[PDB]
Amino acid sequence: MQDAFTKAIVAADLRGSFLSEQELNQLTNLVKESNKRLDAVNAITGNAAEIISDAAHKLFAEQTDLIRPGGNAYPNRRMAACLRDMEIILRYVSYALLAGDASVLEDRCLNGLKETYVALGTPTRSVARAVQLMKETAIGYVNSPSGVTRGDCSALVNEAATYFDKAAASIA
Amino acid sequence: MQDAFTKAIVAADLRGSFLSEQELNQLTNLVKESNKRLDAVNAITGNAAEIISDAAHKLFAEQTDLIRPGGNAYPNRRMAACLRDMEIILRYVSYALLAGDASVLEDRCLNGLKETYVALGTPTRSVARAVQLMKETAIGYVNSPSGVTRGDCSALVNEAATYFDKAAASIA
Amino acid sequence: MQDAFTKAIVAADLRGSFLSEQELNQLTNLVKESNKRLDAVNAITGNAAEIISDAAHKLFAEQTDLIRPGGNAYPNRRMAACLRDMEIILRYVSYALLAGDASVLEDRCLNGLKETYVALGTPTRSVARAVQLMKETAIGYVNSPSGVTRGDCSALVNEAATYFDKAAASIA
Amino acid sequence: SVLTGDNQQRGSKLFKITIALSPTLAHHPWPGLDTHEPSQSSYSTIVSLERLLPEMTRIKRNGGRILEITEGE
Amino acid sequence: MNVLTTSSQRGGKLFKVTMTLSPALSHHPWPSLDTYEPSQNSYSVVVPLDRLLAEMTYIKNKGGRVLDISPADLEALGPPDISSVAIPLKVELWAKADVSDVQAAIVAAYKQIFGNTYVLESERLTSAESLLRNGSISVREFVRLLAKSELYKERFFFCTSNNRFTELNFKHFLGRAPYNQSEIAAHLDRYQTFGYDAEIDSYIDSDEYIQAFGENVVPYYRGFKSQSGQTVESFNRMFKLYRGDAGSDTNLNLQGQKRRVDPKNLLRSGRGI
Amino acid sequence: MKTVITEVIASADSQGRFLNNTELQAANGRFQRATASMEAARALTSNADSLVKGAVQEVYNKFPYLTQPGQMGYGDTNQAKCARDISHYLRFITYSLVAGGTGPLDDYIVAGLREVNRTFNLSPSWYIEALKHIKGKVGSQLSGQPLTEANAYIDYCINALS
Amino acid sequence: MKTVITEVIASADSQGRFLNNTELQAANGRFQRATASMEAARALTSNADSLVKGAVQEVYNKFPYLTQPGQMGYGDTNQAKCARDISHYLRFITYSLVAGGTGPLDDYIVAGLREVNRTFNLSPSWYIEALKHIKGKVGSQLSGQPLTEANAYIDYCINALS
Amino acid sequence: MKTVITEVIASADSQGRFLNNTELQAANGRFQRATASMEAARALTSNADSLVKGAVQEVYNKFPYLTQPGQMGYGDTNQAKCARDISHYLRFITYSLVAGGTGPLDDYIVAGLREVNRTFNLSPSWYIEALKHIKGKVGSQLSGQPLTEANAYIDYCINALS
Amino acid sequence: MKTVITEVIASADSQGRFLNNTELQAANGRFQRATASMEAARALTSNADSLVKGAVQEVYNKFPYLTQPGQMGYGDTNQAKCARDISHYLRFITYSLVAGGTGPLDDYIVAGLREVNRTFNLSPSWYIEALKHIKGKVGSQLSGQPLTEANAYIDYCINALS
Ligand SMILES: *[C@H](C)[C@H]1/C(=C/c2[nH]c(/C=C3N=C(/C=C4\NC(=O)C(CC)=C4C)C(C)=C\3CCC(=O)O)c(CCC(=O)O)c2C)NC(=O)[C@@H]1C
Ligand SMILES: *[C@H](C)[C@H]1/C(=C/c2[nH]c(/C=C3N=C(/C=C4\NC(=O)C(CC)=C4C)C(C)=C\3CCC(=O)O)c(CCC(=O)O)c2C)NC(=O)[C@@H]1C
Ligand SMILES: *[C@H](C)[C@H]1/C(=C/c2[nH]c(/C=C3N=C(/C=C4\NC(=O)C(CC)=C4C)C(C)=C\3CCC(=O)O)c(CCC(=O)O)c2C)NC(=O)[C@@H]1C
Ligand SMILES: *[C@H](C)[C@H]1/C(=C/c2[nH]c(/C=C3N=C(/C=C4\NC(=O)C(CC)=C4C)C(C)=C\3CCC(=O)O)c(CCC(=O)O)c2C)NC(=O)[C@@H]1C
Ligand SMILES: *[C@H](C)[C@H]1/C(=C/c2[nH]c(/C=C3N=C(/C=C4\NC(=O)C(CC)=C4C)C(C)=C\3CCC(=O)O)c(CCC(=O)O)c2C)NC(=O)[C@@H]1C
Ligand SMILES: *[C@H](C)[C@H]1/C(=C/c2[nH]c(/C=C3N=C(/C=C4\NC(=O)C(CC)=C4C)C(C)=C\3CCC(=O)O)c(CCC(=O)O)c2C)NC(=O)[C@@H]1C
Ligand SMILES: *[C@H](C)[C@H]1/C(=C/c2[nH]c(/C=C3N=C(/C=C4\NC(=O)C(CC)=C4C)C(C)=C\3CCC(=O)O)c(CCC(=O)O)c2C)NC(=O)[C@@H]1C
Ligand SMILES: *[C@H](C)[C@H]1/C(=C/c2[nH]c(/C=C3N=C(/C=C4\NC(=O)C(CC)=C4C)C(C)=C\3CCC(=O)O)c(CCC(=O)O)c2C)NC(=O)[C@@H]1C
Ligand SMILES: *[C@H](C)[C@H]1/C(=C/c2[nH]c(/C=C3N=C(/C=C4\NC(=O)C(CC)=C4C)C(C)=C\3CCC(=O)O)c(CCC(=O)O)c2C)NC(=O)[C@@H]1C
Ligand SMILES: *[C@H](C)[C@H]1/C(=C/c2[nH]c(/C=C3N=C(/C=C4\NC(=O)C(CC)=C4C)C(C)=C\3CCC(=O)O)c(CCC(=O)O)c2C)NC(=O)[C@@H]1C
Ligand SMILES: *[C@H](C)[C@H]1/C(=C/c2[nH]c(/C=C3N=C(/C=C4\NC(=O)C(CC)=C4C)C(C)=C\3CCC(=O)O)c(CCC(=O)O)c2C)NC(=O)[C@@H]1C
Ligand SMILES: *[C@H](C)[C@H]1/C(=C/c2[nH]c(/C=C3N=C(/C=C4\NC(=O)C(CC)=C4C)C(C)=C\3CCC(=O)O)c(CCC(=O)O)c2C)NC(=O)[C@@H]1C
Repeated sequence: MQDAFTKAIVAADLRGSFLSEQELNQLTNLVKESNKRLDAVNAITGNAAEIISDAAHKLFAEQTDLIRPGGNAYPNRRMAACLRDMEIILRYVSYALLAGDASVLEDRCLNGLKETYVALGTPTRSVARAVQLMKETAIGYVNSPSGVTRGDCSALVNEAATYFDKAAASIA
Repeated sequence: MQDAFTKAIVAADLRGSFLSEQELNQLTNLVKESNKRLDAVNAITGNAAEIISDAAHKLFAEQTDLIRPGGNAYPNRRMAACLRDMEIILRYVSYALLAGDASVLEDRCLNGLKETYVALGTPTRSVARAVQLMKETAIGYVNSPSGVTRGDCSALVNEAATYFDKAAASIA
Repeated sequence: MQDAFTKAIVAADLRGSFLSEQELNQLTNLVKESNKRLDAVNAITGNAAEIISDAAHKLFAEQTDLIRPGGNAYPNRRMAACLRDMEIILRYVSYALLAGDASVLEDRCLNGLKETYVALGTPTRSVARAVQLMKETAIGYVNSPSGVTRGDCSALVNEAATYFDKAAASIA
Repeated sequence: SVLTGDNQQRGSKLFKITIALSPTLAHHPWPGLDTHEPSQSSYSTIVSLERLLPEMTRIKRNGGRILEITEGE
Repeated sequence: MNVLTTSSQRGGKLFKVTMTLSPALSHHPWPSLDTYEPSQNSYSVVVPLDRLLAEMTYIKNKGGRVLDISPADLEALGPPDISSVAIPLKVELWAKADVSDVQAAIVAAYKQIFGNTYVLESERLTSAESLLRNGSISVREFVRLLAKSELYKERFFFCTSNNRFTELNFKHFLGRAPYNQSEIAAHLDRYQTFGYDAEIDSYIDSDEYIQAFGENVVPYYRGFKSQSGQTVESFNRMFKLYRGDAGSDTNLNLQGQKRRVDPKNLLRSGRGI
Repeated sequence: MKTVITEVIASADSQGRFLNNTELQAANGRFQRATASMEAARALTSNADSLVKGAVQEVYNKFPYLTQPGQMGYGDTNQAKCARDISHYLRFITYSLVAGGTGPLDDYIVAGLREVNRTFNLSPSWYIEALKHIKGKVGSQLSGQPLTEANAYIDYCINALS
Repeated sequence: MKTVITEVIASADSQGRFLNNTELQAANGRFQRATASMEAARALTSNADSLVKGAVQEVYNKFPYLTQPGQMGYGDTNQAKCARDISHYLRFITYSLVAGGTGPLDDYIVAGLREVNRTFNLSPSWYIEALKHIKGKVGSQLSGQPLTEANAYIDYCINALS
Repeated sequence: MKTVITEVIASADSQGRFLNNTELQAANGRFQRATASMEAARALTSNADSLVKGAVQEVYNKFPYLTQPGQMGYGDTNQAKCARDISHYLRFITYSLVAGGTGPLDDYIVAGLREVNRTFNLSPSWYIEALKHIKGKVGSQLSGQPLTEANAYIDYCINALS
Repeated sequence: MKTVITEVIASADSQGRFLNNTELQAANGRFQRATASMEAARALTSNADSLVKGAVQEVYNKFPYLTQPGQMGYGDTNQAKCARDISHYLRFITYSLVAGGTGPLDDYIVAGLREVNRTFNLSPSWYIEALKHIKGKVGSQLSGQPLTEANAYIDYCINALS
């Protein structure tokens, strides 16, 4: 697939050139943040189950019809699917976060997701909603850990957001 | 069409709710930057011709073959098209920048663009390149103007970038 | 599949008739040429490697950009493909030549080729060129062999050409 | 409309027709009952003999009637 | 069909191949002659770049033949937004129009009449522009001059077949897409006897024109919004005829002039005559 | 369709290799033989009709009861069909000789033979006799290799039928 | 493209599992290494040219006959090519250092190496010398881990070539 | 068993290639981390017992009714089991730290977790509390990376259980 | 081993069918040709040695530097080998002629050719010259079909080598 490093390379290749010193300095600094980056990911993975559980509860409190007969999250079978899906999306987001690149998430999951959902009759709107619900909860953890060295994670936090949002958008 | 304001509305509508106070504060802030926002746009429009002219020169210095018989920018007719296209993309980007939203750019301009380029045999890679070349030159002006009250435009500058990049990506 | 003989049969079948005496005489004479036909094929197969090698050299001397970073024949991996493809086309052409019929060539080989090339972004023009380059070299051998009984091969030579050309056209 | 030159590129004998205009013939792109323009109650268009029959028939079925026909030249 | 991932887990551009299946390629596990299943006469698989060569050869070596290949990125893309064509916009040329207003109608007329196709300065028609703006020509008459111009014949009519030129006309002169083969057939016949000029006239002359955008309104997209006497399929056709903004009708592209609306789709909406 | 030429191409193609000497040798074989094959075809084509009459006839002698009313051999329609059929077999045999492979036979006649015959209650036996009778007649008009060829193909059907 | 980071993602994805401690450990390894890797790249990038000249040259010393007329080393075009190629190899090696995996090398250089070389009659040997000569020079400008890294990648090609 | 070292070998092996720089980088990561990991294990191993008591206990506070007669928490046998189990979980967690991968956890604890629990009507919830309570205690005896590691693994189970 | 006869059997066998006329035609081809093939073999077999000397020699003329010390062509062992090898090529081309297929050539020589040559740094080029030189000589002792056959096979190797 692709990631921050690989990407820059590829660009450089088409110009036919060695990497610009400027460009190295992007990567150099990217490295420095690694440790932060990692912990961010770790936080998501660690709390995964919860993140979802939470988001779901909220999703269903809001859109009560999904769980009513005739809705899309009914019956059990469907409900299960819906949970599974949420998780997946999450997993991909995390992946991206580590890579430092949207690519993996979009190619593996998002590209074609909308249309699938459409054909099935799944309401894309609601899906998107769920993704956001997840986003907020997730950030919650990323941003409020214990026993990690205190410092500023904002930069990472925002990038995280973006990933979630690409998701939300393409699905929606 | 769509823009920052309208967008937030729409979201709010589907929830079925009045706008959240938090959400207003996004827009409230957005307003405050207006003046900056505007000047940014003004800078692009003012320099338009040049931006392109410049980018082109560089594009052709790099990929000599485009202008050689058998290349894609040859003969005149084609060259003309290629210039025209660059401009268009620019035009849209500007629009977006004012709106505070990618949409206009995506819907009018990017949508279908890749496929067109493919069918024609136009090398998408090069197109993307051109877009970037443009980006850099453009920022150049946005960021270094004359007679304007000095302050920080970064926020706007980055958003500008993103627009250019969405372009680059979807074309590529 | 099909070939000269089989073909004539099929035609006859739809009329519902035994083969016309006239029609036999087409095949009767076709047989007589066999020996010539064969040697033609033999010449191609014998020189295969070379034919290609040659054509390639010329192709790349002309279209320098193919082998430049950003071009279609770069990097190695791609180059390899491009060589492989040329060969294949050749292989088929030969097959046809023996069969005494385009079909095999059209159905196994040419069918879908253009579209592939398109999807990949491979420049169909150049492909076609290569095919011709091959053609000329190939004829070269067919027409100038060693140890063969001297006589007129034109008839075969032209048919050979046609095959190459169908190729060139459908790809292009 | 006075013809500045022969309008039609394809060439035959050309006739100037003046028509009373229904709202249907030239409805404005407006909400509510469409209104033909005030300024031109009577549109006047030059027409080749070949297209003269169609034009008239189409004018006829639409309310508007031919005020007067005059050879363009 | 929809593809769900653009790229394979191992890096690799997935391509979507479509083939006409053959009994050899897939067969039911029954006794008796081998049949493929009817609903998959046109089968579609998504293959990585690496397996593509071998997959295609196997298909061809059996009775299969490849209807088309297409990159999965292009496929598995949104159907075109209809935002700009849902409400067209609409341009009126008033009598006593300003210099600017005439300009804006001219541009709009080129855009609609020529498809997103670009018109160069040398291509543009001074003479017919000159007639508008001193009066003498209607918007409807200008439109008839464009569809008589060589520029128009070169693009839409001289490269493609009449069957495509027809729908291509239906789009330019009426927002609608064609509805029923009857329409395509009638135009083909009219063209044979009357010739190209009559055919063009018959759109502008027809009642849909004038009833909509009658005179002095540049034609705008009617399709994409429900019209009288318009089969539903027609609405889906419109999505084939109209791909996006910054999608065009181009003779310039590889195999430039093909038919967006497969002839079997027309026959669905109404077969007879 | 299976002929010598098609096969070697196929085999070459499968392995993904150029036609080398191996295959050409084979091809050559097909062409050399053709002269005999072709001759045989000219002979069958000419006497077609007469062969057909004789055959149809034979069948009836062999299976008298067929001509009785309420049977298959009875009433002209059926006789017409019976004629037609045998003629078709002959046409394919001539086609095969010329094509230089069983191909034509396989695809027209053989594939689906059984089920057709089952559903319409055509007894293979009949056809066979037809063929045999033919073979016997052909065994006069032809000689040497030409003959041999004719036989091969005629038989090939016998075997397929049985 | 194979880098440490891409791989663990890939592996995680295949199983359908979140990135757990296992993978992060691996990642940590990469990025820690990077500091050395990055250094090496800066060093090669700077001296590029000089390394290239020296290499090309070397090859000729090693294989005098190449420069004779009617050979491959002869006439400027070829020399230009020869330069180009060696520069390309170096560029991929620099890329790989930065990417932290063989990925870049594999996809550009290695895949299809053989057949290219066969069809154009490029003798691997040559390239190799180029590399070796390089390795020797690099063995001065660098030291410690930075060096070690540079070697690894340079070698990786030697092995692929041979 | 999945550890960093085993995986890179596996990946190398699948592609059919020697361990190149890519994999070693990864390995390196595992080894440098170990020092922290190892420390954590020594700490858990020592306080084992105390952690266990505390946990078991907790569970009962959290779910009083379990200790009532006719329930599962009731009667020593069950309490013994409950102890055993938590102790087993702890041992696997220590094992993982040392091995430097989830491997040990996956194979002993996780695989088949669900069905076991279903058939004997063990409520995941319980275990979870145990773990959480543990995590809290561990959050005193440890600090910095050692801590971080301990958490990761403990959690990994929480997630598997839930 | 691929000969005409083996192939048709193979094809027949795969489909699960008796050898019918189609295949025999092919076989016939092989046998008719043999007379020429056989002749060619007798001619090569006899002049073997002389051809070999001439070839080996040629190579050295073509690539003088080989005979210099520190090269491959240098020192008798290598020369002996070089001779041997070409003799192996010579004996196997003869085998093919007789067998009536490339078979013998393929598995004995062509298979694994590349990798052998790579690992021992034998340059295909050399062999090729050897062959070419041979081809030229053979182009005197033979004539007509016999010649043609000899060529086919000789070339087949050239192509495989290149
Ligand atoms: C949950 C938030 C919402 C919801 C989800 C939902 N999805 C399905 C069905 C499917 N879900 C997917 C999605 C994926 N499969 C994948 O492999 C991937 C990664 C590329 C995704 C994200 C698919 C394609 C299916 C079909 C396959 C399957 O069923 O396993 C359903 C069930 C509907 C049905 O008829 O199948 C549901 C309910 N819909 C909602 O109601 C929520 C708002
Ligand atoms: C950011 C979301 C929150 C945060 C992160 C943070 N982390 C560090 C420092 C380190 N983090 C790690 C973690 C890892 N390194 C690895 O190799 C792995 C996988 C095995 C992880 C999970 C490490 C080792 C460090 C170095 C020092 C340490 O003892 O942690 C910082 C400090 C800055 C830095 O990059 O060193 C920060 C800020 N802490 C917060 O408060 C954020 C909310
Ligand atoms: C940002 C890219 C660069 C920059 C811009 C900048 N502008 C202002 C302030 C103003 N600029 C305008 C400009 C307009 N307002 C309008 O209504 C229009 C269109 C009719 C324009 C072109 C105005 C009116 C203002 C306010 C008055 C003033 O100039 O003081 C600022 C100051 C921030 C602020 O307005 O609060 C800045 C920073 N200057 C830079 O340093 C950037 C390179
Ligand atoms: C060489 C003259 C030109 C060239 C060729 C080229 N082809 C590919 C890739 C492919 N080419 C094919 C070809 C075929 N598909 C078929 O069905 C047949 C006939 C049966 C052929 C010959 C295919 C399938 C591929 C895709 C899969 C593959 O691995 O080859 C490339 C590489 C494309 C890429 O981006 O990887 C190239 C370069 N292109 C040129 O530059 C030459 C002008
Ligand atoms: C045509 C491009 C050149 C040419 C051909 C030519 N060939 C012959 C005759 C023969 N060539 C062959 C070759 C084969 N027959 C086989 O069975 C096989 C496969 C193993 C081969 C390769 C044979 C056997 C003959 C017959 C005997 C002979 O060689 O003379 C002729 C003679 C005319 C004829 O039709 O017999 C000719 C003209 N000669 C040229 O001048 C062209 C350059
Ligand atoms: C017979 C009454 C008429 C007729 C039929 C006919 N069909 C074919 C070929 C096919 N027919 C089918 C049908 C099906 N396939 C299925 O699996 C099903 C049930 C699920 C059906 C009903 C198919 C798919 C084929 C094509 C492939 C195959 O062999 O299965 C033919 C032959 C067509 C050909 O040229 O190969 C015929 C003749 N046609 C007639 O003549 C009758 C009027
Ligand atoms: C006559 C030799 C055979 C024959 C012809 C036939 N065609 C139709 C109907 C149509 N033919 C076309 C085809 C075209 N589209 C184009 O653009 C062009 C010009 C390049 C052509 C030739 C079309 C569109 C139609 C539809 C109706 C029409 O008349 O235009 C029919 C009528 C049958 C029907 O409409 O279903 C016929 C008979 N078919 C035969 O039977 C003859 C062997
Ligand atoms: C220039 C950077 C590159 C390039 C471009 C190029 N484009 C065309 C042809 C077309 N380009 C477009 C573009 C658009 N249509 C739209 O409406 C929009 C947004 C609204 C865009 C950007 C279209 C419609 C066409 C087709 C019509 C036409 O005649 O232009 C060409 C010519 C293609 C041809 O073969 O004639 C070219 C060259 N190609 C390059 O060489 C550059 C890398
Ligand atoms: C002749 C020895 C006996 C005989 C035969 C007979 N045949 C039929 C009907 C059919 N025979 C065939 C045979 C073929 N049709 C083909 O397409 C081919 C391949 C070229 C063959 C060999 C078929 C298919 C039929 C079925 C329907 C048809 O109309 O042909 C009949 C009629 C039986 C019926 O119920 O239709 C008969 C009687 N007739 C005689 O006199 C002999 C006893
Ligand atoms: C230098 C030691 C010797 C030399 C080399 C030389 N190379 C070629 C031709 C090619 N070399 C390559 C190599 C690459 N091209 C790539 O894209 C890559 C991967 C990034 C590599 C490694 C290729 C592909 C070619 C083929 C055509 C081309 O020029 O690209 C030649 C020309 C030989 C010919 O006949 O084609 C030569 C001479 N030059 C010297 O002087 C040394 C002996
Ligand atoms: C403690 C929180 C609660 C409790 C536990 C309890 N467990 C069982 C029975 C089993 N517990 C396990 C657990 C494991 N054994 C293993 O080998 C592993 C993997 C290393 C685990 C996690 C198993 C497998 C059993 C079933 C077989 C057995 O008897 O060991 C029981 C008894 C249930 C029964 O039906 O007999 C109980 C009660 N007791 C408490 O006080 C808490 C409620
Ligand atoms: C002659 C052009 C050059 C030359 C030859 C030479 N060969 C070797 C080593 C080997 N030769 C072969 C070749 C074959 N052995 C086989 O089994 C077959 C197939 C039947 C062939 C074609 C083999 C396999 C070897 C490698 C192992 C061995 O010792 O047999 C050498 C020695 C090289 C070395 O030891 O590394 C040489 C020199 N000698 C010359 O003078 C020419 C340059």
